[PDB]
Amino acid sequence: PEAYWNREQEKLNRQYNPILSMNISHLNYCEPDLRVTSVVTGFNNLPDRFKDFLLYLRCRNYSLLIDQPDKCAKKPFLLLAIKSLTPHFARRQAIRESWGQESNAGNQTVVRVFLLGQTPPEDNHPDLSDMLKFESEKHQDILMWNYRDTFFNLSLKEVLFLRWVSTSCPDTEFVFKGDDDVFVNTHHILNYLNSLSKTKAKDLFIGDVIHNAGPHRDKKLKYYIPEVVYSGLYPPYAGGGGFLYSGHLALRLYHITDQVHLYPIDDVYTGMCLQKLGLVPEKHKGFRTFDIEEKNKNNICSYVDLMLVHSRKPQEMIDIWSQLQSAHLKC
Ligand SMILES: *[C@@H]1O[C@H](CO)[C@@H](O[C@@H]2O[C@H](CO)[C@@H](O[C@@H]3O[C@H](CO[C@H]4O[C@H](CO)[C@@H](O)[C@H](O)[C@@H]4O)[C@@H](O)[C@H](O[C@H]4O[C@H](CO)[C@@H](O)[C@H](O)[C@@H]4O)[C@@H]3O)[C@H](O)[C@H]2NC(C)=O)[C@H](O)[C@H]1NC(C)=O
Ligand SMILES: CC(=O)N[C@H]1[C@@H](OP(=O)(O)OP(=O)(O)OC[C@H]2O[C@@H](n3ccc(=O)[nH]c3=O)[C@H](O)[C@@H]2O)O[C@H](CO)[C@@H](O)[C@@H]1O
Ligand SMILES: *[C@@H]1O[C@H](CO)[C@@H](O)[C@H](O)[C@H]1NC(C)=O
Ligand SMILES: [Cl-]
Ligand SMILES: [Mg+2]
Ligand SMILES: [Mg+2]
Repeated sequence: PEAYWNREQEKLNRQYNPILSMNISHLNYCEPDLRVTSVVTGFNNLPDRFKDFLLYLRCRNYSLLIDQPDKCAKKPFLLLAIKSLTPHFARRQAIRESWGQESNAGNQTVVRVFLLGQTPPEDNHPDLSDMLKFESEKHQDILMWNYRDTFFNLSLKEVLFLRWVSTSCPDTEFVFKGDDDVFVNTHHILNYLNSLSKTKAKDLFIGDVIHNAGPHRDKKLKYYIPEVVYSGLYPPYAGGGGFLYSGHLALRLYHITDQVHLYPIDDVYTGMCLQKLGLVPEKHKGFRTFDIEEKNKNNICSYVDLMLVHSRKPQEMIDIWSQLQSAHLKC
């Protein structure tokens, strides 16, 4: 293949599969990979996010600057992992007070971590480090790694989080991973998990699954991908707004990430890893990555049988959660 990602991924396959038989690491090489500037046609005219992505593609051994090593001291039933950016204090606090509160009903432990990278001064971010330290010491739910938190590094956020699950939470029965702008019906998720056989729970992966998609080639769009970078269709994948999977599958996914090069779209990368495990993510009608109908937004009963809705402001999560607590008396 002439697209760079497909070509490098093909070399990874030959390295991990002897059946294809007939030098720098791809995991901890953290100097700029200068070979790309001549191998990728038109490299110097690509947007800077693609330049950074290609140059540092082969580095993924980043360290935890803020950890919660005992977050899973009690074996969790459901681990909530929410991707967030440093300045999103209102979003995280609204999630703590509403659908992301830690609980222990029925001795089914629900624990919560927020997943952050760094917002460094070199990239003109305001210094909010003291506020973040304050928030971490009070709420103890912040995991932070030492890489530039950007959209094109979100698949790195996924791999580093899966590494944390494998080292610090390998016994969690289920994992929900989602965004910090979605409302999640945590009560409905728990009822769904308790209705699953152990056979079905073992390789659980459900979400708003997209089939037969491909890279957008419109340079003006958010998910634009040049043809010199990737070619062909995307594997099936759940919309990143939120998906639900078992801890057992989380450990298998982490192991397989070594065999898949990082990709600028994080939920596509998780689909590539599922495909390499021989699994297909399962569409579930309760995942509304594109919101619900206008008139239904006002009726709390529209939320009783949903898993999540995208998107919702901090104030809206709290209002929906509060009304939802008495929805069994009204719907
Ligand atoms: C995902 O997250 C990772 C981890 O944070 C990011 O990786 C970092 O990327 C930055 C670039 O954004 C890297 O910083 C750059 O390093 C270049 C190479 O530095 C080496 O080589 C020079 C020259 O030999 C040495 O001087 C240097 O000490 C290193 O040995 C620098 O050349 C860059 O300089 C830039 O900034 C200066 C101003 O400070 C300008 O004047 C320059 O012209 C130039 O623009 C820059 O410092 C950094 O090394 C990466 N870190 C790691 C750990 O890999 C990814 O970028 C990020 N990916 C995405 C897509 O966001
Ligand atoms: C509903 C839905 O399908 N959302 C997906 C969409 O994001 P979307 O288009 O919804 O854009 P958002 O601003 O909501 O960001 C998505 C999520 O990633 C977090 N975030 C964003 C930027 C960043 O640098 N670091 C960070 O952690 C946000 O806090 C947020 O939780 O495309 C992203 C990939 O590009 C996916 O990861 C998102 O799951
Ligand atoms: C990753 O490991 C390599 C090899 O030991 C090392 O040179 C590099 O500095 C590491 N990267 C980070 C971000 O620690
Ligand atoms: Cl916010
Ligand atoms: Mg650059
Ligand atoms: Mg969003």
